[PDB]
Amino acid sequence: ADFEVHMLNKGKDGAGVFEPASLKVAPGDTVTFIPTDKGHNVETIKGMIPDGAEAFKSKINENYKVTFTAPGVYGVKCTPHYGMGMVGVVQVGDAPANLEAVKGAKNPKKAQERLDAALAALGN
Ligand SMILES: [Cu+2]
Repeated sequence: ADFEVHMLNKGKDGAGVFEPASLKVAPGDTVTFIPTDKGHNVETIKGMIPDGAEAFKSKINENYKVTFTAPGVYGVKCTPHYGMGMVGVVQVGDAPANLEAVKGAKNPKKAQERLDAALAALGN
């Protein structure tokens, strides 16, 4: 299955948001990160990627597809706007084994607040 995540800032919190900021997918599912507003990208949050998964980083304003295979929770950020809290979570599969590791990862305060909420919005 494919999903879409829009990268927005006009009329939105901070310097921008991912919408949805929390997604539950299956191995092999693809998420397209869409530059609906300009100025954004998507990148792996170091410390919030399962083993078995590669990191990624898109270009600013790139329409960017990521295929998620390894089970677990993935934290993602917008590179320039990470400090301002532009982050999201993608969960691959049920019962993510790396949940405790990712809950303990360090992030800027505004990012951490949104990640904590996003993890709880996946029913974790
Ligand atoms: Cu951004």
